[PDB]
This record gives sequence, structure tokens and C-alpha cells, in this order.
Amino acid sequence: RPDLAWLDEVTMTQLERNPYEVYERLRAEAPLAFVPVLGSYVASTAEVCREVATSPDFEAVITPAGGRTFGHPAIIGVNGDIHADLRSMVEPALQPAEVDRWIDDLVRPIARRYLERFENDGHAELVAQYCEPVSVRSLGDLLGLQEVDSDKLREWFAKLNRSHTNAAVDENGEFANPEGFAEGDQAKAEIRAVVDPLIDKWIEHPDDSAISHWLHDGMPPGQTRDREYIYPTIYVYLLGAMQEPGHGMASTLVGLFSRPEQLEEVVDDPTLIPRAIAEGLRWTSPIWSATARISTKPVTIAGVDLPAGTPVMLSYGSANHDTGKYEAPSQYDLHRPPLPHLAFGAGNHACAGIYFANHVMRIALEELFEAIPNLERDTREGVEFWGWGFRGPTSLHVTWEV
Ligand code: HEM
Ligand SMILES: COc1cccc(OC)c1O
Repeated sequence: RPDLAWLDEVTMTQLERNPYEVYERLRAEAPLAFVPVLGSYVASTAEVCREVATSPDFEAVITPAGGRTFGHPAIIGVNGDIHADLRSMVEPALQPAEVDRWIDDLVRPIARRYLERFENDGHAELVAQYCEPVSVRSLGDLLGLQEVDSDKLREWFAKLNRSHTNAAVDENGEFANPEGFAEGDQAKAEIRAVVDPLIDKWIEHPDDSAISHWLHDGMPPGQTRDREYIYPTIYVYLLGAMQEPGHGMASTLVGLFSRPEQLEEVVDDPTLIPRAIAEGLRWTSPIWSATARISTKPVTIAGVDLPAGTPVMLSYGSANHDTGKYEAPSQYDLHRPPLPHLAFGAGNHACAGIYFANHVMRIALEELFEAIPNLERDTREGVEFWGWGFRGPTSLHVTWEV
């Protein structure tokens, strides 16, 4: 596009380090715009992301690097009857009434277990010592991966993150860094080595684990879903479902530390934690630009005539800084009005795990502030955020008087 010639000089590294400056230009200049290094149109404003995600003239598509990472049928990348079946597969344990029966007994002992390892130290790095472990241990136990250690689940989602976001394409539209998928292939091979025996056992001996229910629920007598049919959704879980609740927790904490009067309010009044988290997700969206839709008919959007078959990446993290919608969106503010946000997406492909995720983050922050009410951020350690497809703080050093 002529007036966006400057986009040809945007780099993958620039977007990973801090996408907000480029996307501030995009929201003003071109809410729907082809980004050469990404090889795709991207939607950057709230109105366009919401329109594309809910439009009857669009359906899900996996991003190019997403397809190389997850293959088929990834729940995020399919539609029609397959999507309907995969949604019916994952939804039972995620139903709000079901989550409310057991979420507290799942997450709160886990949060306590990780807290007891450092709560008397006076210093911690909360991303690696608390947020990521609670997130992966909670989901891992729900899925049936009790025996897979939290360090391993963390390693897997980091490798899958890097593979899914290995998006750079060169002048010819080919992947610029094909070698960057090798780590994802290696993660998937390890995952298979660990998970295949569990599937073998669940096929014959179903139990209460969520993956056993993926094999068996809704199937005729003695039949199970083929493992090749469910594995891409297992991988999808082992990236975002494992990664995002820890990142949303951590970003919420960074935001509250940026507004010390608000941190104090939340510590004194934990009923404010859910509002704190919602603002945290808007302020640094954990799934920032990981998913996409493709047009099924010609459409006109934000002044652009798109042919049928055109992918559009949904940069929800940018939409959540839309200044048409928010005042001073780059500032964390607990008392912002409770406007809709797009950090869980929208439409038939919106997040299936919202209620579960919100409770995991809530219970983790409740127990953190009960154990360490006098938490303070270590201000010499700058909080670095990293990532374009998925974004969060790389570490969160904190201190407190023991
Ligand atoms: C704070 C944590 C989380 C955030 C911010 C988040 C956000 C998202 C987003 C942005 C998408 C894509 C939506 C779209 O393209 O419109 C998504 C999809 C999805 N998420 Fe969540 N997620 C979180 C945690 C979880 C967890 C813990 C689970 C599972 C227990 C989960 C299950 C899913 C599923 C199954 C999908 C695909 C839905 C589909 O394509 O039909 N999420 N999530
Ligand atoms: C691109 O990868 C993903 C996108 C959205 C949700 C995911 O996990 C639930 C996920 O793993």
C-alpha cells in the first residue's frame, strides 16, 4: 500500500521488543494493513478486530507459522463440523458450573505449595518462581499430566511459543528462518514420548483427567477419538493454555506496581482482584497477535477491498490500546470503566477457557497478597516485556521485608 511504504522496513525483532509504536501508527493510518515481514494483513483497531472475528464472511485460519507448528486439526485453525466437535470435546471441564465445583481445591493448594518455597526469602523472581508454575501445574493436573514436572511444561510452552511466532517471511514470501521451527518439532517429539503412553492407558482405562474425556466423551461404545485427531489441540493447550494465565497474572502485577496506590487498594481489598486482572489483560494482552481469520467472500473493511481467501491476523493486544475506545490506554488503571476488551478474542472462535483462566489468576493473586502483603517491586530490575504473538514480562523481581 503506497502510503505505508514504511511498513516494508518494520522488522520481526522490533515487533517482538515492543510492537506498540508500530501499531499506534497502524491504528491511525490503516486499521487493516498488509505487513510485509509478517506476510499477512493485520487488524489493529478494536472495531476491525471485532468485525473480523465475528463476521459471517470470515472463518478461522491458522497463521502461517501456526500451521507449521500445529498442523491439522488445530482447534484454532478449523471450522464447520470439525470445529463443532473439537469445541464439544474441550468444553465440559471448562463449563462455569463445573469449574466452580473444583477450581478452589485445584489451584489454591498449588499456589500455597509454590509460595511456601520462597515466601520467607525477602526476594523472588515471580514469573519463574510463581506465575508460570501455578499456571502450568493447575492445568497440567486438570489434563492428566500430573507426572509432568512444571519446569518441563514451562519449557514446552516456551518452545511452542517460539515456533508459532517464527513468523518472519522474506522478500519472496518464504519463511525467513525455517530453522526456527526445529525447536517446535523437538518439543512435539518429547510431548509424544510422554503423552502417547498416557493415551494408551486412558483408551483402556478412562479416568477423570480432561484428556481421557477428550478421547471418550460423545463417542460410541468402545470407541475413542483417534489420537492424531486430538493431538493438535493438545499442543494448542501446551502453548497458550499453559502460558497465558501465568502471563496475565504477571502483567497484572507489573501494572499494579506501576500504580502503587492501586496495589495497596487491591492488597487491602482482594475483592478488587478480578477487576485488577481484567485491566491487566487489556493493558498487556497475553495473546497479543497469535490468531487469525480468513475471508470466505470478498469484503470491504476499513477502506480495504479484500478478495475471498485473505488471511487477517487479529492483533488484539493493539486493539486493547485503541484510543478511540480508551483514555490513556498505555497507563494501567484499576478504576477504568469495565468496557469490553478483546484479550479473550471474540466470535465463535473466542477463548473457550475464560472462566477457568480468570479463576486461576484470581486465586494465585489472592494467595500471593495474603502471603506477602508488603510486596514491593525491585525497581533496579526494569521489567522487560517481550513478544509480538504472545506478550508478557520476561521476569518480575520483587522484594519484601521478612
Ligand atoms: C489469561 C489467560 C488466557 C487468555 C488471555 C486467552 C486468550 C485467548 C485468545 C485471544 C484466543 C483466540 C481467540 C480468537 O481468535 O478470537 C483463545 C483461544 C482459545 N483459548 Fe484462551 N486464553 C487464556 C487461557 C486459556 C486456558 C487456560 C485455556 C484452557 C483451559 C484456554 C482455551 C482456549 C481455547 C480452547 C481456544 C480456542 C477457541 C477456538 O478457536 O474455538 N485459554 N484464548
Ligand atoms: C497460537 O496458539 C494459541 C492461540 C490461542 C490459544 C491457544 O491456547 C489455548 C494457543 O496455544
